[PDB]
Amino acid sequence: QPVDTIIYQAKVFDGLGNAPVHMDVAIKGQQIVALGELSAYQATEEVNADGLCLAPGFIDVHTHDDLEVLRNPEMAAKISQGVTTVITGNCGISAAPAELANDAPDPMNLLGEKAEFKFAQLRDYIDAYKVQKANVNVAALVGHTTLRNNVMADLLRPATAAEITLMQQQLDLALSQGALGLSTGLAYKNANQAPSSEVHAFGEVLKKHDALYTTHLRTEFDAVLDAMDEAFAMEQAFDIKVIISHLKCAGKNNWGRAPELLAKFSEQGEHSKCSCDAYPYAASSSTLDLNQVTDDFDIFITWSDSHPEMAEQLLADIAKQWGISLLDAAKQLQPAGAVYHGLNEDDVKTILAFDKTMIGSAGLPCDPHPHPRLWGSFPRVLGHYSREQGIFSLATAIHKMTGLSAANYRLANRGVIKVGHFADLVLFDADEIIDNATFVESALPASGIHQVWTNGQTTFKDKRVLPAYSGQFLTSLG
Ligand SMILES: CC(=O)N[C@@H](C(=O)O)[C@@H](O)[C@H](O)[C@H](O)CO
Ligand SMILES: [Zn+2]
Repeated sequence: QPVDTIIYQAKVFDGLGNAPVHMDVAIKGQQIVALGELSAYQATEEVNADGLCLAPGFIDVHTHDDLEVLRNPEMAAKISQGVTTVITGNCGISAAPAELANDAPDPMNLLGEKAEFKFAQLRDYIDAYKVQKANVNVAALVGHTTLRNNVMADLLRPATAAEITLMQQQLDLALSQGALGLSTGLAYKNANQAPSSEVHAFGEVLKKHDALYTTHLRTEFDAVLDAMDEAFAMEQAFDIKVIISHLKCAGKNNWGRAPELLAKFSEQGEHSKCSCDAYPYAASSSTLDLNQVTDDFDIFITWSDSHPEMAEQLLADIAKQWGISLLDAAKQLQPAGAVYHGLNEDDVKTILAFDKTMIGSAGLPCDPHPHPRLWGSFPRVLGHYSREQGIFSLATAIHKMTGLSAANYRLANRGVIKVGHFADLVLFDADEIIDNATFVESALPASGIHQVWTNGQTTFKDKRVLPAYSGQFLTSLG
């Protein structure tokens, strides 16, 4: 009869894009137990949300937090943005199922150091998660590149049919053990020689488990539209849910092509369930890639193992100091991290406004000077693009990081403020919410978020990240 907590008089967004409704929200244990008029109800704790907004906890659909959640269960970078659930294992790289013969192949170093990959089966990863749990829920995809590395010593080639068969079985086992689906990162060196038929070889296993396919496209530059055909073909052949990761048209050649990306979804054929996600910035981030070096836009070096004295500098400035070309400078800087200001802001706005588009940070948790998307993505959508820019309403912005995302990833009883769903919740000031992380100060926490609950326990409150550790591993339904 009594409940743990009642949030009073918040402006409540249900997560479905519907208009907010002023009402009260009752939490008991892990669940939203009552909605609406709750002065009758008996609550241990009472939260005065007057002048504030309540929304479902934010679902970061594009993370590389596979190992971060284990090293850093508090997950301040995500929790301080209001993120209550992370989707791990993106762009073909995951922490499990993985056995490392030698070093971790590029770009698996984005996840952690070689010694951290102790999860040969997915269940070992889940068990590792369950030791402490974390402030966020975890739903895990399996990385295609990671699977290739399990069965290939030389990755600069297609897998053999027999290697494909091994990987199928590894994926199938991972899917049975809880994984949500498969991800690829076909633009990366160690996956790029994987033909489309190799990716196709996973479709029957995915369909069997009613699992997801997500893809960092084979290219995001001139031939991005050809690369999207590959993703759609997965959906056409197998009728599975497909999500194109951090949708963009990168490169000076391609600025203004966002309408073409949108119209490309008209070529899906029979089905039309393909989705996508983006981060709210006109700059990408990854390791320094010689193929992306250009003087067409700013490229900012975030770290260099060869030349750490040149970290946090523009490639053009490093090149000038060094008396050599940008490409030659980049070569001497490798291995290195970079922020590539390769995208056009109007393209970003259009891709963000696209109703298929979920918000994902693509935060890189191992970068010593991260792209600020690691710390600002979700409040930037809410404060910058919604409130300030007016690209979309607050209900729309919230929908694209809660209900749309729970639906597309089939996260049961999450992403929506509804009775009987889990109490992942964020309490924030619609007028104050904003990202503070800049390209210079990229770990500055966002403003305007007052309180976060993961599964009914408070993981953030009044600028403090709290180690409730109430997240769960969200195992796939099958
Ligand atoms: C880890 C990761 O996948 N990062 C991508 C991103 O930040 O969007 C990046 O690799 C981009 O694909 C390229 O820089 C071209 O834009
Ligand atoms: Zn990617």
